[PDB]
Amino acid sequence: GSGLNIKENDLPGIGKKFEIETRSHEKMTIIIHDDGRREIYRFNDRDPDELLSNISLDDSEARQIAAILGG
Amino acid sequence: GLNIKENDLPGIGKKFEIETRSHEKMTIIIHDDGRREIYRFNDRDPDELLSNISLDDSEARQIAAILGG
Repeated sequence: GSGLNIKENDLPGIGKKFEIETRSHEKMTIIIHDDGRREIYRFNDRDPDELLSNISLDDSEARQIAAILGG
Repeated sequence: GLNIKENDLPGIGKKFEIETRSHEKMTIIIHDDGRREIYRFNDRDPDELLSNISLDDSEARQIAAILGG
């Protein structure tokens, strides 16, 4: 329902996957690869089968975007 | 490479336009009241919005924690 929901899954030997549902009921998946790569996926609010957008960031880029996003 | 342009929106907040090394583009608006709005655009078409998301201050900080480790 409401509130922020974050589901974390280990991808053995690969990295970590975070599935996020926001208070606005929007959905995003973040994959953090062991090598540093971050992948963000944005899906249709009501259709998990439809990818709206995706972006790949290296570790340094993800950190800089994080700095902007957070505080 | 990575390019970031920061502008003030007077009386509203701040705007960051970001171009990545993968040549993907995003705009982040940070409102004074704490709202974050994120806009994703077509790499070659600035007038086509791919996706957008609204986060409160709490959410933005949590997601930032995940992204930046």
